[PDB]
Amino acid sequence: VLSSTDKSNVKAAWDKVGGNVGEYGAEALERMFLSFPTTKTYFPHFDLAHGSSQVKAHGKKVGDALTNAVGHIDDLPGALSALSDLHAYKLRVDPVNFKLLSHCLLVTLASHLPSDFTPAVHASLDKFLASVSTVLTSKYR
Amino acid sequence: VLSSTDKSNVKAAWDKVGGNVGEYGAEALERMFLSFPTTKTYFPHFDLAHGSSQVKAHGKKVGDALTNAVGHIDDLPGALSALSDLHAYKLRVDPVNFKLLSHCLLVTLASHLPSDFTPAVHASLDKFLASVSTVLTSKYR
Amino acid sequence: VHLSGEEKAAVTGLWGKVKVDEVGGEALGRLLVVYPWTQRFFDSFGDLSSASAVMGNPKVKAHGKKVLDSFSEGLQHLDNLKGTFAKLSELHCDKLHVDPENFRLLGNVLVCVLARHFGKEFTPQVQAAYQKVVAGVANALAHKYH
Amino acid sequence: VHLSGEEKAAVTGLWGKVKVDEVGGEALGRLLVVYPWTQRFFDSFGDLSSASAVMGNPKVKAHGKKVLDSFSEGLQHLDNLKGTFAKLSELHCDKLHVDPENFRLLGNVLVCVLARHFGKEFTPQVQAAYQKVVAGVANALAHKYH
Ligand code: HEM
Ligand code: HEM
Ligand code: HEM
Ligand code: HEM
Repeated sequence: VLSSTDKSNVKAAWDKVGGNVGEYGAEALERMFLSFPTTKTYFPHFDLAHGSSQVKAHGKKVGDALTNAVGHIDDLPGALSALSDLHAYKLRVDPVNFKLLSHCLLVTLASHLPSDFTPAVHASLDKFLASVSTVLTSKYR
Repeated sequence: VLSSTDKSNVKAAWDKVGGNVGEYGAEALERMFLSFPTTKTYFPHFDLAHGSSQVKAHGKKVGDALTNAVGHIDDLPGALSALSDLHAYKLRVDPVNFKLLSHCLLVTLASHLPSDFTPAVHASLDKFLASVSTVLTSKYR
Repeated sequence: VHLSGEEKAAVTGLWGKVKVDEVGGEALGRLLVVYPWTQRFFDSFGDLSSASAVMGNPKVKAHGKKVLDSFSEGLQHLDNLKGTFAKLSELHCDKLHVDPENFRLLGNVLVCVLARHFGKEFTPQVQAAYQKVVAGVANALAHKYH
Repeated sequence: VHLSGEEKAAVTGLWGKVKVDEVGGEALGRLLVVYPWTQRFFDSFGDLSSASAVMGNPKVKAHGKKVLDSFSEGLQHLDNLKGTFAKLSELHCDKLHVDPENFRLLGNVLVCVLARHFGKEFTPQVQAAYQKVVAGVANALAHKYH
């Protein structure tokens, strides 16, 4: 489903992200909360103002999880087993929301990396995020 | 993504299908063509009347492909590589149509096997068909 | 969209035979098992942690009946569905925050339940007429979101 | 839905700076590469077999411009989008057989293209206003399907 070529493309994009994975994670969240106000209802316990400490910390966690997925891209169900337990069994997140966050991550990468975000790389990244999204909304204990 | 429990459920349903896989394949197609007339546009070369020989033959092919998937349920991308080549590269089928056929297969199984089509088995079958659908609409040469 | 005279006759014939206290509860239950994230909207109903728990829950069964009654009113006003469902559309959008994709899923689960109950009588022709009805209701419930 | 006075101002400001001969073609091309089944609707346009082929095709670029012009007319009639797009809705349904889910995908690809062109200027606030516009257009194009 992800091809050898898809894997090479994803790893290439992530190389260019460099040390900035945490910043991009936080920006993607902020874009989601403002454009799509209904997503705020999953975080009633957060301060959701621009530049809040809680959104910065959470952005770093989301980013670091995606880096581990890239490093274990041959077996995503094996690598993400614990995170699936959380999003599927405990939080019960509607799949529509994963589409909104994935879109906002693409908008963020497009904004910061205009020369690396080619149509072919855009295609491989959309697939990778869709695969991650499916793992996180599936129950497989 | 499919659990050990999901695999057992799918194999149980398929046991009960017995020697009738070809009949159920043809009925699912007929339901799709009548309820959703736009799907007919992928088969302009077929006679699409009820009980046509062309729909009977094709129903048997679709059914037999699903039996092979069940027998190789541990590695679906490996088992279905050739069929993905066809549906993704050559036919270019819109994913919405896979949702319509999968729904019509569920309606068919519900009609014929009311005592085996439990909510838990319905859930595992919907997942299996979604996974097959994703493989068939993905490009991975 | 307009139902033909024949499509209207098939809908009316099958609906008069429906188990009013049963079909709605089975449809809502299967929604919660097959599409497990939908459980989050019904947290006040109790234990929904396994297939057996969902299908045995009394509050799920009772609400399913209310949903069926709403479909029944829709069947009497097929050329004015927007006016009929205007109040309920406002509720599901403004108060409950239900994404409209879920209205389509519930319609199709209802169709699977009618199939399981009626067997050979749920012909391709009867199914076709019911797909027009469940699409019309889904669109009417979504109209005040826009 | 209604755009606020501020949302309307942000939309008008960015749109006056758009490369009219460029943005529409890039949006249609990315639709065909990212969501490869959409290639089937444009078979008469030529070779679409790889990313490089799609992005180099002259007929894809020219049609993308016509799509952008239609968005531009929509921006001048935001409180009457249904009347404005009534004819085009009939065409995409009755003649072209395009499933409405694809209208949403094209809107979001357009947003990704505006991001790539404008960088830091495409703030969360500017993005939010454009999401209301692309949703309104998608709904108006779908309205004659029902
Ligand atoms: C790319 C997809 C996603 C990834 C990789 C991801 C990753 C994570 C991670 C790493 C955590 C923290 C786990 C820990 O406690 O160590 C978390 C928590 C959480 N996630 Fe996600 N997530 C994703 C999508 C979503 C979406 C779409 C939503 C809902 C709109 C969501 C809602 C939440 C919530 C409410 C928490 C708990 C926050 C807290 O209080 O710590 N997630 N996620
Ligand atoms: C469960 C999902 C599906 C399975 C398992 C499946 C399986 C198959 C098989 C086994 C063949 C014949 C391959 C051969 O030549 O040996 C085939 C052909 C074909 N399929 Fe599918 N299919 C699925 C979904 C769909 C859908 C949703 C559509 C479009 C609405 C579609 C359209 C076609 C067409 C147009 C052909 C060529 C028919 C011919 O002339 O032989 N398929 N499929
Ligand atoms: C087939 C389309 C639907 C119809 C006809 C329908 C109908 C109704 C009706 C008549 C009520 C009671 C209204 C009142 O108390 O004033 C209601 C409430 C409710 N609906 Fe729906 N509904 C539909 C779809 C959905 C879906 C798909 C969901 C969630 C995934 C949902 C979630 C709810 C919730 C959470 C309530 C309030 C329940 C409570 O706490 O009492 N509805 N609906
Ligand atoms: C953003 C929403 C869209 C707008 C505003 C739009 C606008 C237009 C316009 C103005 C035309 C020319 C009309 C004429 O010749 O009379 C057209 C044609 C066409 N559209 Fe769209 N469109 C949209 C979405 C889509 C999508 C998503 C698809 C397919 C996936 C599509 C497929 C087509 C096709 C195949 C034609 C005919 C092209 C030809 O052969 O000349 N449209 N559209």
